[PDB]
Amino acid sequence: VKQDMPPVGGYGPIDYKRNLPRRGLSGYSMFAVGIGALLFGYWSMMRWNRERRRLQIEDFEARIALMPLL
Amino acid sequence: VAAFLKNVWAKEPVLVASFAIAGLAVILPTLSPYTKYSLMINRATPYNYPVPLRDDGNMPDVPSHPQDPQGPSLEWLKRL
Ligand SMILES: CCCCCCCCCCCCCCCCCC(=O)OC[C@H](COP(=O)([O-])OCC[N+](C)(C)C)OC(=O)CCCCCCCCCCCCCCCCC
Repeated sequence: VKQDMPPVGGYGPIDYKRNLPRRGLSGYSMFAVGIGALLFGYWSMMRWNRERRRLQIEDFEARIALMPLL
Repeated sequence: VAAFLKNVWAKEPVLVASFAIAGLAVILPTLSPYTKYSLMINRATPYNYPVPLRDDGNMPDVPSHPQDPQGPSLEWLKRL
């Protein structure tokens, strides 16, 4: 006879339990990365703001030199 | 004070972080070394015109030319 039957060795194991990976860095790592990015941005903004102040002083002194003719 | 700090860090970390940032912003400019540098940077910006003065003949500080060594310079911000 022929009928719907599982095979001679049966069917294989089937996973039925939860599997969460558990991934990412430790919280100290992202805190250190954020703090380092903050410090780098602070340093770059400091340098560029000082340069901008120097350029503004230069432009203002050019204006002061140009004033009497106007 | 460690147990209380751990308790508030476990319950709401946002308040602990906010109070830490507030305390840092309160106590750090009072310990900053560049605040007086900011003071002279703000004071050295030439907004209005530097009008000259009349001469009675007795002044050792003010110059007669902008390129004379007498008078205040601005070397500290140029180097920094
Ligand atoms: C603009 C550029 C791109 C940005 C990123 C865009 C892609 C990522 C988007 C992600 C999804 C966003 C939408 C879904 C979430 C919406 C809800 C939401 O945002 O809720 C806010 C959530 C809500 O929190 P909650 O939902 O967990 O609330 C639970 C609250 N308790 C624990 C009390 C029960 O978080 C906040 O409100 C926190 C605000 C942001 C915190 C940022 C911290 C920055 C670092 C500070 C210093 C840290 C160091 C320690 C101190 C050091 C001091 C010197």
